[PDB]
Amino acid sequence: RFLKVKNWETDVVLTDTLHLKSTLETGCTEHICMGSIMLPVRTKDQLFPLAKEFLDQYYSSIKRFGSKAHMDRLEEVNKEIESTSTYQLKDTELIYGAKHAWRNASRCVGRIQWSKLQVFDARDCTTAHGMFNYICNHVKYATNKGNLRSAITIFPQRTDGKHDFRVWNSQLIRYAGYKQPDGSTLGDPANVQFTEICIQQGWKAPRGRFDVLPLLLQANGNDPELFQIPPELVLEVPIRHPKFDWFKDLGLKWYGLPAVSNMLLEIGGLEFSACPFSGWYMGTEIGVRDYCDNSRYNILEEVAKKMDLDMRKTSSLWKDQALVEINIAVLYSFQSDKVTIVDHHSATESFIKHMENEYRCRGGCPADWVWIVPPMSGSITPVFHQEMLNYRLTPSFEYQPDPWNTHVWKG
Amino acid sequence: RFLKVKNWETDVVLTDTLHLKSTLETGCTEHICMGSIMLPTKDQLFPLAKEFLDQYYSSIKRFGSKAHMDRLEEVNKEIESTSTYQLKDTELIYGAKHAWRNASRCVGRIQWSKLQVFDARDCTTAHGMFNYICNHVKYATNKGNLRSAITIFPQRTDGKHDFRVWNSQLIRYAGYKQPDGSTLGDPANVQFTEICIQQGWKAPRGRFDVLPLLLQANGNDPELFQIPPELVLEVPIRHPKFDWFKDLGLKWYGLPAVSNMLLEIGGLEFSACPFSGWYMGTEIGVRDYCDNSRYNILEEVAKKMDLDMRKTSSLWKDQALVEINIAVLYSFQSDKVTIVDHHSATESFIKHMENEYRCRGGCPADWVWIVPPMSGSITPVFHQEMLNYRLTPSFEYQPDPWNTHVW
Ligand code: HEM
Ligand code: HEM
Ligand SMILES: Nc1ccc2ccc(CCNCCc3cccc(F)c3)cc2n1
Ligand SMILES: Nc1ccc2ccc(CCNCCc3cccc(F)c3)cc2n1
Ligand SMILES: C[C@H](O)[C@H](O)[C@H]1CNc2nc(N)[nH]c(=O)c2N1
Ligand SMILES: C[C@H](O)[C@H](O)[C@H]1CNc2nc(N)[nH]c(=O)c2N1
Ligand SMILES: [Zn+2]
Repeated sequence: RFLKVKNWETDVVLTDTLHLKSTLETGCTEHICMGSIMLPVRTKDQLFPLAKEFLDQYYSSIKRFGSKAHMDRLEEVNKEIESTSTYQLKDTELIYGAKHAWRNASRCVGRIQWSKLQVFDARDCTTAHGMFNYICNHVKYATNKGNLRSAITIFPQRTDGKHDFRVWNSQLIRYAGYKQPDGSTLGDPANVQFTEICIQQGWKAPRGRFDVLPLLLQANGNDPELFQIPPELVLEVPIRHPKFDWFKDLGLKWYGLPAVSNMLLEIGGLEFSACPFSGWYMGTEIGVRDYCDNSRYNILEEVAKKMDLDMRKTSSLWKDQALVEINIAVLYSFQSDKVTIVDHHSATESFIKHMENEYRCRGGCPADWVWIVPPMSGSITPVFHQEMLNYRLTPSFEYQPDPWNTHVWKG
Repeated sequence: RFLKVKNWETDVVLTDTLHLKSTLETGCTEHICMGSIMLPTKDQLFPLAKEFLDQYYSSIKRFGSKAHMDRLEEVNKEIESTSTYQLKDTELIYGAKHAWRNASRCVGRIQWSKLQVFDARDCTTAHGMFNYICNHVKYATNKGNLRSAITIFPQRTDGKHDFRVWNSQLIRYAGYKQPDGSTLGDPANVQFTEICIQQGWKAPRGRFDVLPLLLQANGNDPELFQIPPELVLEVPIRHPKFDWFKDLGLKWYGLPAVSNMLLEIGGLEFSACPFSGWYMGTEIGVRDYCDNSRYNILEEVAKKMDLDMRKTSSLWKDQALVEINIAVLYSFQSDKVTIVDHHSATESFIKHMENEYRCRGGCPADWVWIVPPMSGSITPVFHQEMLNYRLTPSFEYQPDPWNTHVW
């Protein structure tokens, strides 16, 4: 069975067959759509089938399906699963793995870049100090002095679920949040809980509005350890505006490297619970969400006051005007300091080109419209008008529980 | 079984049970989500009729009363003989208000129970339908103080006798192709406009020409009618700060009145059921004005604002977009014509979801349609999880009458 999707601006219609290769469940049924819900030890039994499916896909992509090398690899992986209950990916399969997980990530608008992903193999790592070293290199290579390069570092895969590697941070670079006694928050409200776990673990907090958190790193199931990232490795950008001189006086900055460190990477049934990855920013992530979400830095009012808009009635659209101002400032500041960034018009146009290409070369592109459409100016980007089909392929990036809720403490 | 929805901005959590009363299907499967697809006999009629009367009687608190079982027998007999049945007035008003209540794509449902229902089931001809339509337009316009209403024509019987309004809205601007190659007026309505011209309409061929009504009674060829211009309230679009904005020569009409949907109540199909409320600002300023396939005026405005249009990253579109919408709101408010902004309408809708969760056990909502087409994340709906499901009575799409009719 085939499925068509229509772009309602261009009337271009595309035919999906890729959805047939999908297994994992979406969460919806014929009677209910869960398209807007934010969230979606494995046994030897369930493992060979998963490995086989992955190797069939790997060997197809390199035009060696059914080859002698294909059959021997399958034989060898099966022998390794029965003897040891798990197996080890070759380098090449890992690289292929990590690339396909990004390519398969239906909420990522940046997937046109999926095949340029520098993969660092940290599976020989055994200790939290080793993890810190691997993370510094990643950050140094990814940043590349403002000319960002996508990368991912992959720590040993899960074994019995009791020896897991985890990065306790949600991103490698993120600002502290502190709840004050009077109920206000200083710094970033999204990071208060984690900030508190750093303090308790012995971090001496500076207590400002923009303090880069320390790394909290768990090797082999052991209690996690604190490490400060060398500041010379943390590239940060002061935010100013090209026309409004008072903007600089709001004291805002952001860091340049967005580096998600809390997802789980699944490849051929193997689970990599520590797999930090990095790209570069679309401007709306910082300007709309980080700065203007009511539950984050929430600077809308302060900016509107300084612009002197009519804040007495919402129908003045003062909120909408202040928001476009902040986003202009964000992009202006990055471009001036020569730090890679993409605006939402350019990223969405890329994405539609990527999606057509994928329907042609691959037979489909899973895409999550709720996440792909940008959080400002949605209908003037071409993604608003594109029908999209969302389904789950592997390899994949998955959510996982916060480590502080599951970890057994040693003391 | 019972499902939770969380608001990520405020952490309010609501539990949904109403979905277990869903009848129709979504288009999704647990393998594929279809959230973003725009559109996905005597035997059948009795369960449908029964379902409907069951919730009607329970709503007025007489479920399983003499009166309940009485009506159930009665409609049961009428189906068995006539192979259809007629709704009582009160059931008809209940059905229509609930079709709005259940419209998961509608952000304006906090108003659902203030709907004026006009019963036109005694209508027989296109002139009759015209008369009902003007009464509806004048009542709902109310000289700028807008009132929700729906007018209900006779229900489908054999499908060769259908009542239909061929317009997609009762008030819509014409669209013409040109020698030039591109489009004067509204591109959305280029097709319908030629059916009118190929019908007899003399078009003024302007940018903002109110379309004639094309009305079909009992399956006959449809007939043109001009709406008295005195019943068409229109707003000149000016800006509270930019003097040159008035010289763009833009206007829009006060009354949004969708006329091409099908109302389904207790298995009965009402294929002509035009209804109207009032605008959210973004429908005109974001979609009608700035869609690439619509009036598409973003560059013309950006220009007049002397913004740097050299690269996408100056956010000149975003800048021009805001100014346009400020002007729509300003104009409607200055001319005393009811309008709602996206901040206000979404804050209401969150209040409505809350009400519905506690009084009904849920509220079907379609996030893709409820989040406004500008500034999504600074509105509270953006952060609200929503469950989408299909309840009846309902409004449904139906195919264009020109693809189906015979001359
Ligand atoms: C190269 C520049 C990139 C850009 C501009 C980009 C853009 C984005 C954006 C804007 C989002 C939504 C984020 C949000 O609203 O919170 C996203 C989601 C995501 N992207 Fe990317 N992306 C990039 C690179 C990458 C890389 C290198 C990977 C992994 C190798 C990745 C995997 C994902 C995943 C897994 C999600 C979904 C996250 C979730 O469900 O919470 N992306 N992408
Ligand atoms: C009173 C003021 C009202 C407001 C502000 C309002 C708001 C809206 C908006 C903004 C949309 C999406 C529009 C679009 O993007 O095309 C919509 C969809 C809809 N509303 Fe309303 N609404 C109102 C009254 C009504 C009434 C009176 C009814 C019927 C009694 C109704 C039924 C619907 C339906 C069926 C849809 C979805 C149509 C589709 O799937 O194409 N609404 N509403
Ligand atoms: N620019 C980029 C590049 C890669 C990315 C990869 C992943 C992400 C997503 C990280 N954000 C998670 C935020 C979240 C999600 C779900 C619930 C929450 F409370 C918070 C953003 C990215 N941005
Ligand atoms: N302000 C209001 C009030 C009631 C409304 C009732 C319905 C509507 C939207 C109806 N339009 C259908 C749009 C559509 C759908 C599918 C294909 C298309 F080309 C166009 C808008 C409303 N706006
Ligand atoms: C409730 C809702 O699904 C949730 O707020 C989503 C909406 N769309 C999103 N889209 C992106 N890119 N990022 C997000 O964090 C969200 N949040
Ligand atoms: C492809 C996508 O489903 C389509 O553009 C939808 C998106 N969301 C929408 N939301 C509203 N309110 N109105 C619309 O017409 C649309 N169009
Ligand atoms: Zn779905």
